[PDB]
Amino acid sequence: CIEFAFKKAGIPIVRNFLHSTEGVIYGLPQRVQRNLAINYTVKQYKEGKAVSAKTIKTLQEAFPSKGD
Amino acid sequence: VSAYIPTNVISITDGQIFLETELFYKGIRPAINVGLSVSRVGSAAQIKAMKKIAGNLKLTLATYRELAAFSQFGSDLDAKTQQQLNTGERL
Amino acid sequence: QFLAPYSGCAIGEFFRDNGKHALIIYDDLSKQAVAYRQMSLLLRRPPGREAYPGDVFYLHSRLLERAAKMNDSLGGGSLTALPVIETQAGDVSAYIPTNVISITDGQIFLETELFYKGIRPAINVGLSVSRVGSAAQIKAMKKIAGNLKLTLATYRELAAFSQFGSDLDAKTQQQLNTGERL
Amino acid sequence: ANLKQLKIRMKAIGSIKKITKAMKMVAASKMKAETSRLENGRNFAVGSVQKMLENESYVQKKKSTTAPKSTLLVPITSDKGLCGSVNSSIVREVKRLALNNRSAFGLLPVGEKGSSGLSRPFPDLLKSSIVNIQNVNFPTAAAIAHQVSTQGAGYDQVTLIYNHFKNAISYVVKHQELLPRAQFLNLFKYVTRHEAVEPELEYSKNYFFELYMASSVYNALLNSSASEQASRMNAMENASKNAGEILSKLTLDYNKARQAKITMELIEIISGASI
Amino acid sequence: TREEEWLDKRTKSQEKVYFDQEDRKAM
Amino acid sequence: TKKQKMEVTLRTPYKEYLANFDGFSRITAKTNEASLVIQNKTPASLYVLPPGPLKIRFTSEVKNVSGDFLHTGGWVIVHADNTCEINVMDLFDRKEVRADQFEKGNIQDLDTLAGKYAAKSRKSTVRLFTKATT
Amino acid sequence: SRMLDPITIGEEHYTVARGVQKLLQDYKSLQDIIAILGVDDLSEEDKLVVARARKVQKFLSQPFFMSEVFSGIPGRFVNLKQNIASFKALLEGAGDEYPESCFYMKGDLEESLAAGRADALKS
Repeated sequence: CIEFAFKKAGIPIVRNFLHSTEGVIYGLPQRVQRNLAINYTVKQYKEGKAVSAKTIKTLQEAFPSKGD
Repeated sequence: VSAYIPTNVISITDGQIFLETELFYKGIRPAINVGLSVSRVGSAAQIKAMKKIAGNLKLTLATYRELAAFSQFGSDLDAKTQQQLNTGERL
Repeated sequence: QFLAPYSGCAIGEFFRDNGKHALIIYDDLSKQAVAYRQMSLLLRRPPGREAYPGDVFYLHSRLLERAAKMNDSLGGGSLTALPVIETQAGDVSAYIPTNVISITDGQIFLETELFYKGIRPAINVGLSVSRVGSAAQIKAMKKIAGNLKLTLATYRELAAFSQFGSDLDAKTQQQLNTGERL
Repeated sequence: ANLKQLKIRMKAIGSIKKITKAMKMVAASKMKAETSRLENGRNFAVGSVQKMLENESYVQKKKSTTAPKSTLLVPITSDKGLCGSVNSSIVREVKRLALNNRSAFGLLPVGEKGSSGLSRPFPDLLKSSIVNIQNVNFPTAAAIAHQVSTQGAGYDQVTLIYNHFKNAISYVVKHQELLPRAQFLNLFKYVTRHEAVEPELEYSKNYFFELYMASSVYNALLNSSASEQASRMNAMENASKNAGEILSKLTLDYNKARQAKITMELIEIISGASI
Repeated sequence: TREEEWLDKRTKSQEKVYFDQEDRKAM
Repeated sequence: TKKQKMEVTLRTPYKEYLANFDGFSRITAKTNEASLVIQNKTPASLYVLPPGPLKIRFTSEVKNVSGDFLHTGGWVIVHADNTCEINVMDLFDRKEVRADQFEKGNIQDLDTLAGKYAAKSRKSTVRLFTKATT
Repeated sequence: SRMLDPITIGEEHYTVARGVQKLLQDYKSLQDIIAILGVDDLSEEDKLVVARARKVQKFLSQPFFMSEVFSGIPGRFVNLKQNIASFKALLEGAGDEYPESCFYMKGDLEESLAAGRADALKS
């Protein structure tokens, strides 16, 4: 379900599509596989305070959720 | 220093103190270029309390001169490099 | 040291005059001019550029000019010359190099950087040139030699972007790879 | 004048011009891909939520029309240096709009140069930024839209500063204005002309908000990324040009010094031979 | 007017910083 | 005010398939609740399509497109000016499905309140895709 | 000049002197790269040095009474107190907001501000 996934859990629509394709990413052609990729970095900006790398993109990494 | 007379004197004397006009106007007075200055006697003349501290002093200054360029590069600075960069500035 | 090149050159003329083919190699030819310069300066002759006499050019001309290809009438013999010159800082703008280059047909310029990179023989095809060209090569080499020269010529132009192989578009990195084979 | 030193400095400029000329080639190669990606992803669902919302007549009647007192700025800049003057322009414009009035902008930067350049002028204002983007794609741009959504609840408006890739050699700074989630949901719940029953309004309101935010973010990144390679290529062209001019000038001085060297040494030899 | 020194310092500087972090990982 | 017979726009963040098309005669998709059909004169409405199939009829055959696609998820909007726009995360043809390649390392999941729905959707697509091939 | 030393002249004059020398000296160490490429890619702290160095360089010029026929503008006589005060305020960042053109051929720092302020008023 797409509706209750967002109601009972803070799962955005995009994250839902990602988890949906997560099981078929290998089935889809490599053209789509390269598209389904999120890799960047987030820093709390002092001279050198924090450096966080966002690469999972499915769990509570890029699209946090209440359930996690 | 590639001229005839300076080259000869350098080969005759033991050590030489290089003075830089750039360092002089940048506030570094005495404007001494430690990178080129050298002495044959070395630590053999310094006192015990000096040799111990003089050794580490040269190494610290050596690293600082290298990171001088990265300061222009900027856009990031590691924790240790920030310390070595600052530490050398104190010296 | 000043007479040895002429002495050996006379030995080669024997084969040239008799119709035979000979090869003479003058090693450290530049030292010859120094030897002649020594005799000139010690004799208090008027020194010229780099203390060399005014006829320093003529010294090498009369020597190399005796190595030639005699016609079939005299016998058809030949005498090939291969004088050697040592450049201090790879600058051919010095006095002696300009003289020998202006007298000789072509010059094979050897680089020290190429030797360090492992290009043995360290022959710089960029500066190396032959006036005779394909006329000397055999009929088999002329054809493949022409195409080979063009491929290397284009590679040296693109060599400036060798480090950027994957970044550049296609049809150019392939040419770089091909040149590496040659 | 110490020919050995001049010939060394000429060698340095030659290498700079070489590497500078090479980066220009790569700048054009990458610009080609960005242009191909931009033309394929551009105008993707842009203005869709804006169009239908405008088509919603009943919404406009009840639309809460007020001026946002506090907004959130998310400037977009490149992370790699030596990309051109596009980064300087973006950090310059946000600096002007920000230095004027302080404490009214969150200023969440994007890009190493954008965040680094604004760290010293605006301390304690910018707290986090995004950098080291591996690739530009909608899934990633959505994650960026989410981060801004979390930090946008405190501000009454959100806007993005980025370069607009209008031409291969012309990149103009363009800024979009996006309302936060809170204002969007309250405005969207009044939607009545376009039926939403397949997903219920409580869900459709939040989902279409992402589309409204990610579309603008995803579009801006492409324009900025394309302007980067475009501005970088031009920078290397101008840099390589200046490198060649200076190298040629020193060549003349090198020849002049060469003649003086021969003259100096030649006079010495004649002076000794005279006596 | 010394650009060779500028390139030389930039080389040693960035290399030292780059390999300084690599040293941490290696240790 | 009003628009022409109709115009459909199928766009993908990585490619545009139909900037504007009129030759099509009908469109059918599967929403969360049930399947719908969007054609000419369809009233204004919003829809959100899960990763299901999207079939569209063409009066004249269009090159490089088969008319039968499986999308990974998208938004659908039918404006007031008799215009519908389809925007999906990604699109591909059934012929490139490459079935039997599912569950290749991403079977593991986390036991949380959100992970429960996360797997719920992933399982739904597997059951859907298997039928989509038929 | 041998006269330049902290003990002979006021310590303030010595500090202002080294401030200008250090500013221009640091700027001189960057003119090389500034020629190859513009200052846009230059670091912020370094751009400030370059920017402020230009202002001081332009302010150094002044018209002479004897050279009034050459340039066509009246000469200027700068007192010692005005000289030290003029550069002191400029190094602190007083006239950095104004364009470098208003400091061209000016006697005192206050004169340049009047021209620089007028240039901001017209636009």
